[PDB]
Amino acid sequence: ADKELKFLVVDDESTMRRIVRNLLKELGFNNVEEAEDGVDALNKLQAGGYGFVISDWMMPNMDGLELLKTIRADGAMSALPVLMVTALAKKENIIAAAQAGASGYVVKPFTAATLEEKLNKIFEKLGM
Ligand code: BEF
Ligand SMILES: [Mn+2]
Repeated sequence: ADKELKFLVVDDESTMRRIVRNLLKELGFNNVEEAEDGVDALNKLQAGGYGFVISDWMMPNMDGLELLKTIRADGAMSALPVLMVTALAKKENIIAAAQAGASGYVVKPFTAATLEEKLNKIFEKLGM
């Protein structure tokens, strides 16, 4: 994918945002911004330019499922890639996110290889 693709990395824990940003950097993606919850995320998204969202689920203010649903329903960003990265591992969590339009889903804790694999699966699905 285009190494200038702009990522938004959303999680309420700075440690996990830092993991994901550093992993993206290794993969060659440096156009990366962070958000602390779904509301913060939507403010950045409204500012424009983003081409990929990686998001946690459990967050205050607006959780990641609500964030995914909002993005998918919004005519300006309905096809935005959204990779869910969450500790939630139950099949019913995975179903809810998948049905809501998740582009992919990674369970925490995850390896560097898993993130790269699941990112590439999305790129290839979307022809990026
Ligand atoms: F808080 Be996340 F869903 F890991
Ligand atoms: Mn969280």
